[PDB]
Amino acid sequence: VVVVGYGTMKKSDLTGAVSSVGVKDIKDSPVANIGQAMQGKVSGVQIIDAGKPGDNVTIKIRGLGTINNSNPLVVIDGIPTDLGLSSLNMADVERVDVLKDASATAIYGSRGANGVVMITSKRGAEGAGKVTVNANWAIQNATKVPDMLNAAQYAALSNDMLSNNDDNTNPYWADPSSLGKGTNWLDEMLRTGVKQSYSVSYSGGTEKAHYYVSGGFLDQSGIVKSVNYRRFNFQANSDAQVNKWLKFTTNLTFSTDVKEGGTYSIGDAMKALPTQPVKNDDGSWSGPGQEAQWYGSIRNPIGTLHMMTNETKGYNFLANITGEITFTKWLKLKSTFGYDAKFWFADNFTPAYDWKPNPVEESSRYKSDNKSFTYLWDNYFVFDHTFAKKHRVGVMAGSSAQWNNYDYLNAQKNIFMFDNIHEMDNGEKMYSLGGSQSDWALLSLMARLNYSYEDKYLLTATVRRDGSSRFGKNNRWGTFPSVSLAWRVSQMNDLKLRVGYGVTGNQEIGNYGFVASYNTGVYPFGNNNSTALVSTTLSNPNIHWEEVRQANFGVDMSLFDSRVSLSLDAYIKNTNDMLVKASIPITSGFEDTTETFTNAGKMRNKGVEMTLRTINLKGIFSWESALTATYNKNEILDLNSETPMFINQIGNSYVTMLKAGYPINVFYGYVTDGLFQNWGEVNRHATQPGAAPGDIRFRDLNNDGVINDEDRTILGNPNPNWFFSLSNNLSYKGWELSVFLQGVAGNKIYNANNVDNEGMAAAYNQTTAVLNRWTGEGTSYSMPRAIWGDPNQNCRVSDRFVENGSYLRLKNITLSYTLIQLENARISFSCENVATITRYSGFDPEVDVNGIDSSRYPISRTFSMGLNFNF
Amino acid sequence: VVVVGYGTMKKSDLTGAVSSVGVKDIKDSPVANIGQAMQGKVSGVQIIDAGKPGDNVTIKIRGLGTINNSNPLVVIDGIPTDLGLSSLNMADVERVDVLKDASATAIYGSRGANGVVMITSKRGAEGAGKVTVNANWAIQNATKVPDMLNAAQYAALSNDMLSNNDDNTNPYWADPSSLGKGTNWLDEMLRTGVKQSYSVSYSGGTEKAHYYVSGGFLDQSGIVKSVNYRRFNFQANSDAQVNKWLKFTTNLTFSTDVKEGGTYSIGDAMKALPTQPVKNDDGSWSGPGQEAQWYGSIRNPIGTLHMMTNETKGYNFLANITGEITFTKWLKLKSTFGYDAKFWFADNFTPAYDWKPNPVEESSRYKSDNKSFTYLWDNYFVFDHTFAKKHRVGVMAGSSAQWNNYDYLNAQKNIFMFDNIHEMDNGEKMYSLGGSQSDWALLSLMARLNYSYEDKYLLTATVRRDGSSRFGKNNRWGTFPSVSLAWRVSQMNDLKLRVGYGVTGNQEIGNYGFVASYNTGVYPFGNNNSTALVSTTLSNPNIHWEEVRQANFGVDMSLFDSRVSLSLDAYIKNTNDMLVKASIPITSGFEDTTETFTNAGKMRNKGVEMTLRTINLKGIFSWESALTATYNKNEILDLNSETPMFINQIGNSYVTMLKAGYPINVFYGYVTDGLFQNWGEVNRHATQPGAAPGDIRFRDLNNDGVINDEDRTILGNPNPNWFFSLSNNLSYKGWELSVFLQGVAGNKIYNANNVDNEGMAAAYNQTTAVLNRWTGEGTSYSMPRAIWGDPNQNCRVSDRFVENGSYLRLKNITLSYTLIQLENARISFSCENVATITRYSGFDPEVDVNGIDSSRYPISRTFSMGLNFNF
Repeated sequence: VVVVGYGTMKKSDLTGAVSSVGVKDIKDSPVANIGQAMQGKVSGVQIIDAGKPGDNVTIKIRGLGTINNSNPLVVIDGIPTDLGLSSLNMADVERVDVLKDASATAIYGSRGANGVVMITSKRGAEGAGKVTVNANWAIQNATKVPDMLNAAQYAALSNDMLSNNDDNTNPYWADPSSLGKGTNWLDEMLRTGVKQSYSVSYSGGTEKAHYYVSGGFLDQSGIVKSVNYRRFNFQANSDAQVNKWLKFTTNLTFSTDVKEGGTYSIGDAMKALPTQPVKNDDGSWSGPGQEAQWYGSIRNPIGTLHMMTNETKGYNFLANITGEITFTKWLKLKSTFGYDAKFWFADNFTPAYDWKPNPVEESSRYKSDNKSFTYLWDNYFVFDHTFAKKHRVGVMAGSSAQWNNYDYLNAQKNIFMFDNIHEMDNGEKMYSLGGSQSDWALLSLMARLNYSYEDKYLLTATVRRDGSSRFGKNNRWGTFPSVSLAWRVSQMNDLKLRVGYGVTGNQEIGNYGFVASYNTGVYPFGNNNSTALVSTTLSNPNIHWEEVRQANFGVDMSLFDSRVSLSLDAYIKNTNDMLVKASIPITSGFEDTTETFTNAGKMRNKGVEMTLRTINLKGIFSWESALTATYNKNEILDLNSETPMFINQIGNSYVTMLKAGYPINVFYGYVTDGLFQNWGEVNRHATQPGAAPGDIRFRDLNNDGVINDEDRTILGNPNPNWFFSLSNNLSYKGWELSVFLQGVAGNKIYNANNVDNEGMAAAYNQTTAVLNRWTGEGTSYSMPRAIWGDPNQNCRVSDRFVENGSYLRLKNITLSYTLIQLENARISFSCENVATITRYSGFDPEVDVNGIDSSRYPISRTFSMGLNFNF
Repeated sequence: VVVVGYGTMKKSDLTGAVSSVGVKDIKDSPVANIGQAMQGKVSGVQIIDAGKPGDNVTIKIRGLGTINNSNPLVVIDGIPTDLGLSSLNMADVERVDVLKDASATAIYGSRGANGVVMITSKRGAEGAGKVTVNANWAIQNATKVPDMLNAAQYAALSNDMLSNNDDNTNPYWADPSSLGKGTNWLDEMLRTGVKQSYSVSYSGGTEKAHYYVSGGFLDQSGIVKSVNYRRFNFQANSDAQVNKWLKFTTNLTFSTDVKEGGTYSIGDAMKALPTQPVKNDDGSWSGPGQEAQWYGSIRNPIGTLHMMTNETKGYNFLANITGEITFTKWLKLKSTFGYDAKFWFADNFTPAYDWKPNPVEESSRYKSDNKSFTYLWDNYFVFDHTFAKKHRVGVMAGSSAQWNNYDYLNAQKNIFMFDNIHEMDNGEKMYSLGGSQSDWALLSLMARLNYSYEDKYLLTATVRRDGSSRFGKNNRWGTFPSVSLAWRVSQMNDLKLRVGYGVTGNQEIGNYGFVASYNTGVYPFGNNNSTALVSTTLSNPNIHWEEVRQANFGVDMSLFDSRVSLSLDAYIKNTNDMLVKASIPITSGFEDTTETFTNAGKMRNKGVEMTLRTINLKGIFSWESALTATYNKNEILDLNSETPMFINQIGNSYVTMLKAGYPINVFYGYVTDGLFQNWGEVNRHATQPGAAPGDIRFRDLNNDGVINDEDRTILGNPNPNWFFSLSNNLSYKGWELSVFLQGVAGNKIYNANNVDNEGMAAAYNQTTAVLNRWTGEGTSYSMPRAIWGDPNQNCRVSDRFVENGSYLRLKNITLSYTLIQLENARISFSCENVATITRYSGFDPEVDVNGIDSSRYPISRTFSMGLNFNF
């Protein structure tokens, strides 16, 4: 069975698009959190990894919905919470269910617009008690590392750059070959990480009672020099039947985590000169020389990493108590109470040290505290009866309530005298101090009806009325109806058609968005000053949710004597009342620069999803496979404006651009043609400031003869079009082998790291791609010359830094064998990210949503061995 | 059965002094916390109430042991914690056991020197499930309120005082009778409190599993105008038998509390003049006039109470997981892990207001955070076998470990502009900021042996080795052996004799007591200054625990066909290695003013305890009774000094005094003889500065003719000698009546409130006892005259302010009757502190340990009605 919110339903009776992940999938994954364990295992959901331990992945369902927060809703044991997925132990997760179509997400009303993720924990089973012990060890190494120049090559490049600009060169760098090799910062900054995990739990069952107690421990070290992560978990579940008409359920969760790490930056490491030794002759940390144009101004990364310490602690508590009263055979009442408390603490300390480029003469300590409490209370009725042995009617109706509180505080001191003893009482000079508070509330009413007719025609209807404090006084309440249909053709072995339609909403618009902002002012009287309030950012009492309408069609098929399955889904999603920039009339007394928003935007998404599974080979050898494909298309309809929006500034210009009729986050820049070879080509070409031979030539889109801002166009679409995956499973006498494939094609990636690593206009270490630069006529046709300051602006926004993002990756290969009194015993060996096929030149093709790569944490490759016991 | 630590034992097999409180006692108590519910119910334990909601009572076992922290040790479900008793729900407490003699407290070693309190929670029972619902409502009112003068009487007193000192009087107070009555501050400051409590729980049982889930809510309002207290509780217990040789136990506890209250003071209320109206004609708060000698300088208490707000929140988490492995039939292994986390938060805010005596022109906010985490891990073996069907041997041995961490932080800001919006971001001026950290650890080894011989001779031996980080490097480890004997004469129906002897220790000496303190200094060089450290309070690497030796004798009897019981206990307790002030030689480079301590003090305590129970009447009427008596004597042997120690300064002099050969905290002051009647008596009496007719005459202890400091002696002993109580219970056809008596006699109380309320030397409101003062020759013989400034120092430390502390109180009278499908239903009516018989003149005879009363929270009288359901 599957969970669809406020109840359970069979898979065969589902009238919407519901996808589930079983225990058999998440059983030997070497990943830490559950988020990385379901990447590519489900259709219609895109998951992007992060890499840093303790972080969470990014989940997007059926493409981007708005230009605002579009993250889905996470529900844990019926409690909608904001807890991160990295804080949940994977060893005690039963199954994960994802709701995509509006026919199933309408039950949540004002929150189920971007999809709902359901997580269910394990429970005890009837019979004798069981004890399960698990362990795992792993090592991690970086996948791909860019190649940088050595001391001699950098010296030659610097000499060429300074000679081309008619500037004095380094007196002792006239013989680059004598310098040698130098120091590699990337090799010293990276190491091999070690990950170990342990878990133990026991469970039992009885016809009237059940119990389950778990607990685990995890320790992980990052691939960089100083990052650590620890996590402790504990969970207890219970279920008792007090009498015939009473029943109780209890779920408790507790977890802690500790995060460490120094001050580091990948960009600074990639820009550190290879001619500088790590340490001086006396052991002190080195630094750049006095001449900025010869040594740069990059502070030593290793010193900052090994001298600065950052720490963070967190504590999380989750509770859930559920009751149930049985009045008659066909009537039940259910009550549920939820609790959730979180705490955060931060601690930073920067010792005072005389750094060569910029010394630090003031040691400081930073601390911060955080709290948050969330409550829930749900009450609803359950009805189920059969009429004339054919008609089945199921009606559920009730209410819900939820509110939250938040607070924080931070401070800082200085001096501290001795570095070893740096408690808060040691310092004397206070630096900063502040805090605030926020809260919100929500109320709702729900009603759902289910109908069946001879197992040949199913009809479901749902209506929900929601009211939140985030909305204005004029749009406090709203209604989100829904309806779906499903019938079977059989009553080619089976066939089923599903049609649905519903309306949902999104309320992630922040808090206190209907209140203007005032700044304190004074008005001089004859001899006294009186404080006055000046209004700014006028109130908007018409702010409400964002409307989303969706239509879905589904087909279910079974072929070859119920051996293979097929699933086809086509959806059209429309977004209305999107928040966009508003227009402020001059007669209103305010200026247009005020940041006021209104519900006027629109967006449209559509695509097709596919799923196919085959189980062909049987007998001694068992072979299974699963093919998943997904297509999506994005389009922006209106933005309530006549001018495009420019965001995501890189360098001194904006990269992305938003315009009606085009996909989101599309690039916008110049187009490169070639390289100048002589003055004759420059003279007869269109005018261009700072033109010289060996520079990049830009095309003239408009026939005006002048290269200017108007010569820009769309470069590429960061949103991919095709998502695909493939899995295989073999089994023969205990031995089993699993191979998983995953890849994404149809997107472009903007490499922002190459802006400074290929510009050759500053004292930054370059990559190996600058060796074949333009040093004369006919020497090269793609790589320009080296010049200090870049008068021609060869590093501007153009198609030079745009690369294909399509890739195919071998995700996981796992081989395990099944073996004092014991019941079960298995040993597993697995690997992650064994190989990758792509044309991208960088750390990893996996980038963020808008396709911009700028000093991201590298993705590692993991080799692990497992172990599993069972008493 | 009873719990004695790391196991259980039958009551009949106990070889030491162990007392227990059953469920039948704590079943209808209207008190909030468990501490107030066991006052006088147990012999050898003294409990003093507090009165303020959310506070904890003071517990002392068999008299004071040291001049330092002598509070006992609290153990909850085998976890030694510092959690207050007010944070525990009384509805789910099974029984409370107290260990007194050293023969039973030696198992805890370095912590069981002042007694151990054991608290056990309820657990599920085999059979069908049960549901229990409880409710209670109550009201509270002050018991006794002192009587103060009115406007006319105060005006007359002020006129007399100013005329006797030859000073100008109030021009418009020449006719006191025209003033009227005035305002009573005590009547306005006090109200009637309301207390309500609810609880609900369910439990079940199975031959292999058990469970128990509880939860409650409590709200209480104090008798003063603005004090509130709320508490939420939740607890879940489980016990499962996975297989034949495995077993697990789990206990979880969670609780929160919120405390409020303004700025108030009983002393200021009792000193406010009755001629000042509460508010002015325009509604603003009133205040004292410009003339200090006519109106005083007492700020308005009502305004401070209603304008200043203080808030405090707390969160507590307690966990306990226990395992057990059975190797053979006569061998078992047990493991236990304990967790404990606490959080505190504070919030204060004082609005700026122009108070008449001292205006406040700066509004400030104060915040504070607290954390504390404690861990435990115990592992020990259990052996039990029978030899030759007669000899029974039980051996237990193992280890233990425990450590703790602590941290805190606080800050403050000012201005805040608007009072309504006072978030931390509003303020601009930082005021203060600080924090610190502390920790400790402990390790131990344990071993206990039990022997039996034909149920006629029992021998028990126990040895424990402890090591803590609080001790010096020279006394890291120690040993605490023990031994006891017991045999039965029968093998007058039964007879049993118990003899025991053991050595325990106390380690409540603080943290980092072996580390000297340094202060930063500078030393001027030729042109620069270098920081230097100056040593102070030299290190003491010889600091260790405090040794206590105790011998106990016990007799158990049964008379009249096992109808009545009797218990006699005699104990002698000696204290060694007590921490006292040390002597610093001049050659050591330090002064005598340094606060250094060493183990040199001694103390001795002894007494007799009695217990008697009768169940005489049977049949339709059931009558039961219990008589408890206790005698104790205290004595101080040595203090490693030749001069008495003076502490507890009141006014401008010290009251208490410590000296060898005398009890602790004994008073020390002058002795009053009478009142001067004429100048002839003054002239022929011993010299006395500021002598005048109508003043108090002090006796001359030494025949020197001069009244000076040497004319002081011991006034009284605050430590009582006799503790007694009596209880009765009736039952007839559901109806039951219970009457409980309790009283303490043999102690003196020093009334520090009368120092300012009877001195008549300042602008303070006086009590009604000043009406019959000395206004002429022969007018009075006890009450002196009224004079401004008190030249004779009539309010000095003497026997004038010493009153008898003996009292007898009617504690509780409870009447309850035993009555839709239901199983049980009862309605209960109860009262608390119905009447009190005493000669003390004050709020209540219940005072602190040293017998000093100074502006304490009044003790209220409670009337309550109960209700109990059972499904």
